[PDB]
Amino acid sequence: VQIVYKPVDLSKVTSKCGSLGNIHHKPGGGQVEVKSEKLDFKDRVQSKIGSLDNITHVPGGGNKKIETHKLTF
Amino acid sequence: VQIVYKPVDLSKVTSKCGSLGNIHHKPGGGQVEVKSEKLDFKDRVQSKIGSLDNITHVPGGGNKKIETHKLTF
Amino acid sequence: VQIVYKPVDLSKVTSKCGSLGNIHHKPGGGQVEVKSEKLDFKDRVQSKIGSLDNITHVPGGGNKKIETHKLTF
Amino acid sequence: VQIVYKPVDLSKVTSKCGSLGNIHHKPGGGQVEVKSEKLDFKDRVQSKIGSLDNITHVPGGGNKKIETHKLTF
Amino acid sequence: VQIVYKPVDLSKVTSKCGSLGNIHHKPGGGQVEVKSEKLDFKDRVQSKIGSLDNITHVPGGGNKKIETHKLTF
Amino acid sequence: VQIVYKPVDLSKVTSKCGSLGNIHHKPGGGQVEVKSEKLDFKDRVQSKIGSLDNITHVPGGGNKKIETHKLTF
Amino acid sequence: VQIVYKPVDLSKVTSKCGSLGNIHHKPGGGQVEVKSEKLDFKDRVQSKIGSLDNITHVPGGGNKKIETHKLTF
Amino acid sequence: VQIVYKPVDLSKVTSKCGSLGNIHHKPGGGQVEVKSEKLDFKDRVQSKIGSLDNITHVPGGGNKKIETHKLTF
Amino acid sequence: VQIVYKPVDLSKVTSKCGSLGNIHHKPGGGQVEVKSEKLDFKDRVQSKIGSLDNITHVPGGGNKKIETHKLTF
Amino acid sequence: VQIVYKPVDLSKVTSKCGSLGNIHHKPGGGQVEVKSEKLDFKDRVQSKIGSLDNITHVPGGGNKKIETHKLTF
Repeated sequence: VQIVYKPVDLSKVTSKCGSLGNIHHKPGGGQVEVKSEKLDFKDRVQSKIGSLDNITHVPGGGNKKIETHKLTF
Repeated sequence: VQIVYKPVDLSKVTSKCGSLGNIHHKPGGGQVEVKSEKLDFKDRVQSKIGSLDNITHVPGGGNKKIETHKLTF
Repeated sequence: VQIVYKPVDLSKVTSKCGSLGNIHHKPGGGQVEVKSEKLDFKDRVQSKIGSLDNITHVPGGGNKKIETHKLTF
Repeated sequence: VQIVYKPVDLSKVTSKCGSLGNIHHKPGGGQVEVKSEKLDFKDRVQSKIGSLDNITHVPGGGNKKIETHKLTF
Repeated sequence: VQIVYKPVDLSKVTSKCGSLGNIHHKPGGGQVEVKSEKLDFKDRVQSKIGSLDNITHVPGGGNKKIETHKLTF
Repeated sequence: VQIVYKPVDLSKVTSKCGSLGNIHHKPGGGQVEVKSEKLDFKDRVQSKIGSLDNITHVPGGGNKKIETHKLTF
Repeated sequence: VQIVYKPVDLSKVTSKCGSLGNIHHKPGGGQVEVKSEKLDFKDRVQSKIGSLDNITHVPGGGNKKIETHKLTF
Repeated sequence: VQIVYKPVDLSKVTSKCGSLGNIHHKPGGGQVEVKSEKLDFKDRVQSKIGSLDNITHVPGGGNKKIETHKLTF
Repeated sequence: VQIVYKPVDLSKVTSKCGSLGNIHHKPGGGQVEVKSEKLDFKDRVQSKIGSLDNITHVPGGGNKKIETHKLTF
Repeated sequence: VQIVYKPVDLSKVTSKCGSLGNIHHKPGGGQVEVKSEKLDFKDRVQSKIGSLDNITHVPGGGNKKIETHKLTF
């Protein structure tokens, strides 16, 4: 049994931008309420209860490259 | 048995942009309410209960490349 | 048994844009309410209960490339 | 048994745009209500209950390319 | 059994940006309240209860590259 | 006397090709026989005498652009 | 006398190729025989006498751009 | 007399190639025989007499750009 | 007399290649026989007599840029 | 007389290559026989007589840039 794994990657993910500009994030404040009582969490539990998130994300390029290789035998 | 795996990738994902411009995110605030009582979560549970999300995402290119390779035997 | 896997990819996903311009996201605030009582979640459960999402997404190109390879034997 | 897999891809997915222009997303706020009681979810359940989504998505090209390869034996 | 794993990667993820510009994050303050009583958490539990997050994230390029290799036998 | 020589060239010479295939150059061998006595070559003489050439030229595009610009007085 | 020589060149000579394949150059061998007595070469004489050439030239693009710019008085 | 020589060159000569493959240069051997008596070479004489060449040239792009700029009085 | 020689060059000569493969240079051996009596070479004579060359040239890009700039009075 | 010689060069000669592979240079051996009596070489004579060369040249890019700048009176 001979297995040869030799992929070749010369790719690119790119961007160019002159300027981004004026970005205004100004939401009115809101109200979030949760009236639960019992929260018993177990065994791989990911939980967000009752939240207010104000997020401004402005990268000067937010390019992503995800690459996965796998050889099993 | 001879297996040769040699894919070749010279591709590109790209963008160019002169400017983005003036971006205004100004939603009226809202109200979110949850009146649940028992939240027993277990064994691979992903949960978001009761939330208000104000998100501005303005990348100067948000290009993505996802590549997966897999050889089993 | 001889298996040769050698695909070739010289492709591109691209965009060009002069400017994006003035983008106004200004929804009236709304109201979201959930009156449930028991939420027992288990074994690979993905759940969003009671939410208000205000999202502005304005990438200067949001091009995507997804590529999957698989050889089994 | 000889198997040769060598597809060739020199394709492109592209766009050009002078400007996008003025985009106004201004829906009146609405009301969403759910009066359920028992939500027992299990074993690969994807669920969205009671939501209000205000989404503005304006990419400067949102071109996509999806490519899948598969060789079984 | 001979296994040769020699992938080659000469790729790049990059961005260029003239300036980002004036970014204004000025949300109205909101209110978040949780009225739960029992939070017994165990065995791999990730939890955020009752929060207000004001985040401004403005990298001068926030490009990411994630690469995974795996050979099993 | 005002001349102003300003030609503008924004041209392209291009090609795309999936595959160049199988090229087999297998001519039978031949014979070249040349008899002479006196070779008197003077003043910018260029010559090839008695020769045998087997040439395989297989470029992945052999595009050419040739230009001459001449201005005199 | 004002001349102003300012040609502008923004041209491209390009190619793309997936694969250059299988090139087989296998000519039979031949014979070259040259008989002479006197070779009198003077003043910029260039010559090739009695020769055998087997040439394989297989570039991954052999694109050329040649230009001449000449101004005289 | 004002000349002003200012040509502008923003050109590109480029290529992309996935793979250059399998190149087999296997000519049969040959014979070159040259007979002469007197070789009298004078004043810028360039010559090649009696030769056998086997050349394999396989560049990963053999792109060339050649230019000449000449101004005289 | 004012000359002003200011050519501007922002050009590129480039290439990309995944793999240069398998190059086999295996010519049969040959024979070169040269007979002469008198070789009288004078004044800038360049010569090659009686030779056999086997050359394999396989660069990972053999791109060239050649330029000449000449100004005279 | 004012000359002002100021050419500007911002050019690039470049290459990228994943792999240069397997290069096999295995020519059969040959023979070179040269007979002469008198070699009279004078005044800038350059010569190669009776030679056999086996050359393998495999650079990871063999890019060249050559330029000449000459100004005279």
